[PDB]
Amino acid sequence: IVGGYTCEENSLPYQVSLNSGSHFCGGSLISEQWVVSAAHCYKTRIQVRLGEHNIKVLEGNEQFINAAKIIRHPKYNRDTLDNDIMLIKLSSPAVINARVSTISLPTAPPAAGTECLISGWGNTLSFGADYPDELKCLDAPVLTQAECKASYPGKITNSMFCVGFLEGGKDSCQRDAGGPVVCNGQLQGVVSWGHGCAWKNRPGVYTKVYNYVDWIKDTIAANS
Amino acid sequence: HDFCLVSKVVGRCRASMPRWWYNVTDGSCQLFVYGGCDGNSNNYLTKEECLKKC
Ligand SMILES: *[C@@H]1O[C@H](CO)[C@@H](O)[C@H](O)[C@H]1NC(C)=O
Ligand SMILES: [Ca+2]
Repeated sequence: IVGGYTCEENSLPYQVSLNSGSHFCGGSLISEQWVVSAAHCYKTRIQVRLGEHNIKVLEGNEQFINAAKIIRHPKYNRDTLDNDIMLIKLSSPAVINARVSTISLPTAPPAAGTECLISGWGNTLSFGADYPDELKCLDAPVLTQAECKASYPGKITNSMFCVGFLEGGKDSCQRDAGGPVVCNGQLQGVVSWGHGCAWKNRPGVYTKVYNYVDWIKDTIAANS
Repeated sequence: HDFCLVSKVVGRCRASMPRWWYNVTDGSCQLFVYGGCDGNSNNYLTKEECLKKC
């Protein structure tokens, strides 16, 4: 997250880190056994890390659980990034407490101007690299679809929306992919892609979670 | 050329996948953060792989 702030330590019990070799993507806990992330984060061997604020210090609330099933959207396209969403089923259920808890699936579509919270352990710099131990947060509004398409001509599919600022300086970045965009107490977005990070007229592009609520519910039910 | 004499590309995707690339100036393979999509062929899973090609 470029241009954000350090998140309060007890405030994002739904944020997860995906770890295989390194911390490589984020995600969101949506039920005791299931996490939502980006299809481009797919790997076969994933440890899901719950209850974290600082990815380098044990605070006492960590639960690190292997991924048993990893299910990319059945119409994911890696060349366009269409349908960039995935589900992970944990090998054991998470234990729900103050620091490990679920984020609600959306019950209405996201509208332009709605204020959201984007979070992750991604790069904090547009110049060079500084990957933070503590989780970062960005307050950002949903942009108009017209602004989104004008920023990325011919690249915005039905699965995608833009959240952030056309002025540069405030955006998600590398290592943030898969992580949450939360608006009105519900998961509306998954961090996906952008041209650079926090560059002028290149807002972040996010997967519109509201389009997949039935897929998520059906997938969970079929893999129970 | 495509494998060894083009500079590293992060790409548009926002994961952080550690990859290796050959830097002609340095004469070695070096780690970089790959975003997860697009990018170019100077992009190896290991140092060994990278040196063998380059
Ligand atoms: C290539 O290697 C040189 C010498 O080590 C270093 O100065 C330069 O920064 C490297 N290039 C890039 C793009 O990292
Ligand atoms: Ca920790």
